Amino acid sequence: NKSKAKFTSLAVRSLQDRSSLVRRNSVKLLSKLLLKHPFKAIHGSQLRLSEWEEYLKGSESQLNSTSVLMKLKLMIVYYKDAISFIKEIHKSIELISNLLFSKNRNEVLESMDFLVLADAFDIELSEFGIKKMLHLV
DNA sequence: TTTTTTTTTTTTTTTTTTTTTTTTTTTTTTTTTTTT
Repeated sequence: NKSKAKFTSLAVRSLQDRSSLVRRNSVKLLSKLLLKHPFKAIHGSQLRLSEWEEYLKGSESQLNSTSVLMKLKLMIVYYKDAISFIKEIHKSIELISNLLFSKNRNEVLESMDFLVLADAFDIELSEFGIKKMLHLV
């Protein structure tokens, strides 16, 4: 699970690569990572930045107010990892939305598939991606 | 249904044809000169 964040960061960085095939494969990797993630034990299949931030704030308040110490520590580090992953996915979504207008059709199709998958899970910036996709006519 | 083969397309890299400017040789007509 730890290497998942590294793979996501490398894929987001490679999204800006000059080669088109590399970009399509990075989009595929991000789609595969978003389709199944370890972040499903609690409130699975729902990636909302506001809700996760509120949950993290609640956990921080609970810790501020024997097993309790490290249990809250693990919960907080898990929530921080979730927030970082959500931010990375949001940045990747923005990059792919900017990347929608490409000469190669396979890249466009994979970008549309990734945006649809990201829209399937409730995402605040998914509507922007759908709006950008609407101009593909 | 699953796997293999074909063929088709997508690049990057190299190769091929086209041609725009860069110089040259020969002839022509006019003007001036010399000679009956």
